[PDB]
Amino acid sequence: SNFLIDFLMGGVSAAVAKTAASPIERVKLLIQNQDEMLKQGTLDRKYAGILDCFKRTATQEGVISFWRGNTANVIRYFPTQALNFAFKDKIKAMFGFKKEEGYAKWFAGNLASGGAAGALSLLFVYSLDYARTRLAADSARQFNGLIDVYKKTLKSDGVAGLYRGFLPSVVGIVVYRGLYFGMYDSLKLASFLLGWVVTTGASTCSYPLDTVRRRMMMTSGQAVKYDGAFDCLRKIVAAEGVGSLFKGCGANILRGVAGAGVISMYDQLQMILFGKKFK
Ligand SMILES: C=C1[C@@H]2CC[C@H]3[C@]4(C)C[C@H](O[C@@H]5O[C@H](CO)[C@@H](OS(=O)(=O)O)[C@H](OS(=O)(=O)O)[C@H]5OC(=O)CC(C)C)CC(C(=O)O)(C(=O)O)[C@H]4CC[C@]3(C2)[C@H]1O
Ligand SMILES: OC[C@H]1O[C@H](O[C@H]2[C@H](O)[C@@H](O)[C@H](OCCCCCC3CCCCC3)O[C@@H]2CO)[C@H](O)[C@@H](O)[C@@H]1O
Repeated sequence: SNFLIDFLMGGVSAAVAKTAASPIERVKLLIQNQDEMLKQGTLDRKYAGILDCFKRTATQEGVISFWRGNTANVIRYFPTQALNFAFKDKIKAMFGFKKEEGYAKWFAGNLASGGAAGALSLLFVYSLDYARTRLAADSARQFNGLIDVYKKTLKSDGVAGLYRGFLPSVVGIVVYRGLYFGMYDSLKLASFLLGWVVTTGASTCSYPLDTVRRRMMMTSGQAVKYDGAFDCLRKIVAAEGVGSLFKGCGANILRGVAGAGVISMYDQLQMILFGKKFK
């Protein structure tokens, strides 16, 4: 039952990190998809910034509201790690490389590997991300829970509603991984600084894809939908300008530092309270 303990405790760790990150995560998602909310009459007025969003959301909805949708984040660990344990090792065997065999080969193989594993994961898991996203962007709240989101979205758009924005998310995974490993190699506390700068750059450069993905998610249950990722992109840029793609980026970076800090702290607390850390 050792594997069970490692599994569940790892899930507790991930749950801690995601729960801590949750409040600033929602602010990012609100600022990012506020035009969609305006379209769906879920928002009364465009936000002025991060502080505005925090203040308004708090005073109007409450404090607990900041952890809305986080349950999806918590229960996401188990199917992902089940898939992670099952196939990630075997997939790496198919595409992986030691740097000595070739840097180009290592890079490309790493891209293909991470992309394929990520896609395989999303094939089972993407719906949870959809639910999280739809629950984050609210306020009579449009949705009343995970199950409500699923049932209603299935009732309106069927299965495709749950998997909307899949391709820009995959492309996003590939791009993000490429930037991450590239920057990681280029420049290699010191560890905290490196991790923060790398993560920040990689996530920032790959952000518009994420925005497209999430706003495509938002169109589920609506009469008007984007005709693919490129169509979405084109319409967003035409209507609101290029900067609109980067809406909520800074809040996401704040989620970054927050998450890194919390996960390091909790790792320390794990070494204190338990013999070994479960990550
Ligand atoms: C278009 C985008 C933007 C760029 C790509 C992704 C991630 C950043 C992509 C990121 O993708 C992660 O990248 C990591 C660094 O390479 C990689 O770690 S590593 O392989 O050990 O090196 C993770 O692989 S895993 O096996 O450990 O789990 C991988 O997560 C996945 O592939 C699982 C999928 C279910 C996502 C995961 C994730 C994260 O913020 O971390 C997450 O799902 O939480 C995404 C957020 C959403 C976007 C943002 C997606 O909307
Ligand atoms: O806040 C007002 C508007 O913000 C966004 O529009 C941005 C666009 O997204 C954005 O692409 C556009 O850019 C124009 C400014 C160009 C910046 C020049 C850079 C030079 C280098 C240093 C940084 C700035 O500015 C618009 C504002 O006039 C939103 O997309 C709009 O919906 C919103 O009405």
